Amino acid sequence: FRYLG
Amino acid sequence: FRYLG
Amino acid sequence: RLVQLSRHSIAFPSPEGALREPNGLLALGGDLSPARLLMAYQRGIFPWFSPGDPILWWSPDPRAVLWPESLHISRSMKRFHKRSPYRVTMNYAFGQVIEGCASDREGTWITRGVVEAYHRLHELGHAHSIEVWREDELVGGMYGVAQGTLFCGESMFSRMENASKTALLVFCEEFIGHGGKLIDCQVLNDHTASLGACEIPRRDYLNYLNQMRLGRLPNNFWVPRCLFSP
Amino acid sequence: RLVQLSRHSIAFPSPEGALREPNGLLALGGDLSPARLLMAYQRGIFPWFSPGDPILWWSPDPRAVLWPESLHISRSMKRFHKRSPYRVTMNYAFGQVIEGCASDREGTWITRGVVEAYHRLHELGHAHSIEVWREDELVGGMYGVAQGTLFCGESMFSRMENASKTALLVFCEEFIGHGGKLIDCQVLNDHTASLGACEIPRRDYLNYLNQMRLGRLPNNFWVPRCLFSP
Repeated sequence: FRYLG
Repeated sequence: FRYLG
Repeated sequence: RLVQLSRHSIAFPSPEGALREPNGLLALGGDLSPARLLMAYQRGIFPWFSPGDPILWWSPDPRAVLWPESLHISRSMKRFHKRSPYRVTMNYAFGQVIEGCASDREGTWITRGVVEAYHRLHELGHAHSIEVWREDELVGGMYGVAQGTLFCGESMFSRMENASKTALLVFCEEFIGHGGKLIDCQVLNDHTASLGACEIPRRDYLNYLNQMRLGRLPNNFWVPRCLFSP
Repeated sequence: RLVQLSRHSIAFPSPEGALREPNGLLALGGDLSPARLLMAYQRGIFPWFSPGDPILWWSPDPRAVLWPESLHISRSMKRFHKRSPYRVTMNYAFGQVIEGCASDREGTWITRGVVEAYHRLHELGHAHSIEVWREDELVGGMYGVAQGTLFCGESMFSRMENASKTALLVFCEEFIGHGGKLIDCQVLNDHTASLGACEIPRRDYLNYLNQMRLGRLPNNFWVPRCLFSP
């Protein structure tokens, strides 16, 4: 879930 | 394949 | 000797009671729901009709068929495939394939309702597609309905030289290597005939159907994957 | 060792040639066409870039991953979930979920180009969303790209306390109960680590990936449906 933090 | 004629 | 399909029941009349001319006209009406369609293929029946007309169901005699092994391939096609500019995948873009078929000229019979109906069978795991790619562009392919070790071809489309022949050739190899036995073509046409399709008695086809629908291919045979690259 | 792509080829350089710093930068350019994305994910590659920059493709080492059955659920979340105020569905509103993420504000790394691209993957049956509903309003959710029994998490978003977690927990339950074996997180971030994500060498990830890409879940596993309703 690279698009978060 | 019927949809060829 | 026809019949109006019941809107509540998914039952079909026997194929042998179909008309001789138009060849195989068996019934009309009903709907194109997952179960109904599925039932029709188990019985050797398929929907075929032009936009505006009510659903027409067929089971022709004779029936067009293609023995995977008997696939005809010219020598220039062999030279071509040995240095092929195409990549072939399975179930990568069903929606794009069927839309490509419905976009040709009979692609006009592949109505919106039909696209939606076969897309449902794809989501449910019964309809599958073979894609032919030239780099990043979808340049051909075909799709159909799996019926055990029997595969019912629905349509093919081509946007680049030898694209559709590459789909079928590659598919046949894979299919043959894993237990595939026959490919149903319904009606013999010019293209389908040059590929090696032939005609057999409707009851012969129905016998094969009942026998092959029980047959089984590897459990993961239809998962999306590349079939031909380098 | 870091290649630039053309529209002429959908081919990717080997991951093992990715840079060490930034970790995993492999290539740039190309497009976000369905054929390229699929090729990329099948090879352990994924696009990640900020608005204004050309497309950047990565394959870091180590790789952030999350084992379903090791999902960390605090004692409070369990109490919360036992009496969950949310409803969870699958593939009911991919458009909304991806937009929720793109506008979550952290987020903006999802340009319109990425929204359209991944929406095409959804329409083609490879990208999937999990929606969390508070009554009739979408208050959270997540989405990713399926790769057999392996799931590549793209993003999550939340507008109400514990929506994200609900989506992940419920998804993980469905996922493992039906054969799913691994969730890819790409890069270990702070929210990701608190959920249980752990790092493993790129080599092991690609091994798991080659193994899981050909496995399968039930035919209707991704068919739109309700997953959790109190």
